[PDB]
Amino acid sequence: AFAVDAAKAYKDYLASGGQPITNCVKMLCTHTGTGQAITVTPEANMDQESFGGASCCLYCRCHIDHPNPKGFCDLKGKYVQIPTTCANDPVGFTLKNTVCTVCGMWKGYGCSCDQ
Amino acid sequence: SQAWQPGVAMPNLYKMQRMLLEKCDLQNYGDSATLPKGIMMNVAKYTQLCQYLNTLTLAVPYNMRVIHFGAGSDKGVAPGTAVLRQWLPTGTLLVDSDLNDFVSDADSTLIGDCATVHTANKWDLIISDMYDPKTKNVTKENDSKEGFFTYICGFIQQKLALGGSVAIKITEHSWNADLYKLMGHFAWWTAFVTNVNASSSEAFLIGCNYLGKPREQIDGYVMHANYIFWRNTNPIQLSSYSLFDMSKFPLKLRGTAVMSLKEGQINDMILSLLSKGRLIIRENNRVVISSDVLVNNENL
Ligand SMILES: C[S@@+](CC[C@H](N)C(=O)[O-])C[C@H]1O[C@@H](n2cnc3c(N)ncnc32)[C@H](O)[C@@H]1O
Ligand SMILES: Cn1c(=O)c2ncn([C@@H]3CN(C(=O)CCN)C[C@H]3O)c2n(C)c1=O
Ligand SMILES: [Cl-]
Ligand code: NA
Ligand code: NA
Ligand SMILES: [Zn+2]
Ligand SMILES: [Zn+2]
Repeated sequence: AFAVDAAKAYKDYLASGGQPITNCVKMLCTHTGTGQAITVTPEANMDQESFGGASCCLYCRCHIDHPNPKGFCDLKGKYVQIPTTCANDPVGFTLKNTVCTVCGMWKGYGCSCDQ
Repeated sequence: SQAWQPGVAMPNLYKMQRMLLEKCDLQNYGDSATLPKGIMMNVAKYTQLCQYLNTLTLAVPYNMRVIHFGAGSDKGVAPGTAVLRQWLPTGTLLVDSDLNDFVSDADSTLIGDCATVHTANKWDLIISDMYDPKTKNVTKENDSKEGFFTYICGFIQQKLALGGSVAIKITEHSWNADLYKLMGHFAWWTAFVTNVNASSSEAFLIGCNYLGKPREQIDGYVMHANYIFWRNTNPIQLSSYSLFDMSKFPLKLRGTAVMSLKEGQINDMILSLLSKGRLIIRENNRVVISSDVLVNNENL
């Protein structure tokens, strides 16, 4: 029944004022892309930065197993668009937020399916 | 005008000299480029390298196979691999490797000395940023280095598809004479210096379109001396200008043709096509790799 909870541990570390994980790999791009959350190539728009996915995944960066039962990673081998206002903590961002399964934007940072 | 390029390539006339090796003395040694906000040196470096490779006649087949040695950083991540994956067509098989553990966007990653790395298949593009900082010793003579350079020369001769290309990082002290000699086995070659790292004796030795046999005979001791002569007499202005224009960055998926072929079948018309970036010669089977593990029981 025991299972380390890294997601929760990082959330609590951040709350307590800890420094966010650094050395997330930021890409050069046009910043005129689709704005979708997770893509096969950088797609940042004017309000986002694009990052190499593995470097923004808590589980990849901490050398722990991924939540998925098959262990698959959502971010590894792809690019994750992070709002520029949040790009000081890409790992925090991808953990806390979720991607609309319909339009592919971040729920709350581009997804207008709810309007 | 070179400040708007991604970097500067060795001019052909310097390649044709017969200089003696001198110490490398760069005017702007210690200076650094101003990078865009939050961009790492190694992302910028690899971006300019790929920007320069976009100007060459690279073969870009469907189901391209690329391997990247020296891909880990002291950060535990793989900035260069991320640029390569952005540059290469979607779906390109990308394998990377380094001596120490790191997390990467490559499709498969092998940890260990490069000599432990084995692959069944041939590759269309080989990138190496392998480098040992201890080779830099200004108080001792600067001789051709072996180590991973010996592995790289073997890997190229045995596992690079005809028509494929390489880019291998060297410096004033990190270099190998046979690697330069092997540049003469490509249809064209150069030493390319990124504008962001122009204050360093680093360069990427690039071989464009592998032919499997010498097109020209190169003395590698002499050619490294020629390289240092060029660097010593041609200051390069640090510049990050090319990083701000990524509209044309992606490698064009040329759909280059792949053929299996045997040594007797490589005629001059084939060699013509290889030289123009129009043909890749290798099997198209499954890509399988492995790394040797040394087994030891230290108990007693
Ligand atoms: C200049 S750093 C690489 C930085 C990395 N390319 C990046 O994108 O940020 C040189 C790397 O080469 C590796 N290296 C040196 N000698 C090696 C060897 N014999 N086999 C495998 N890797 C080696 C080191 O572990 C080191 O990470
Ligand atoms: C790899 N590498 C270089 O490329 C380089 N280029 C210039 N320099 C310095 C400047 N120097 C002078 O001004 C000498 C006056 N007697 C000589 C060097 O100290 C360099 N150094 C130290 C280095 O290690
Ligand atoms: Cl020569
Ligand atoms: Na190629
Ligand atoms: Na050096
Ligand atoms: Zn992950
Ligand atoms: Zn939506």
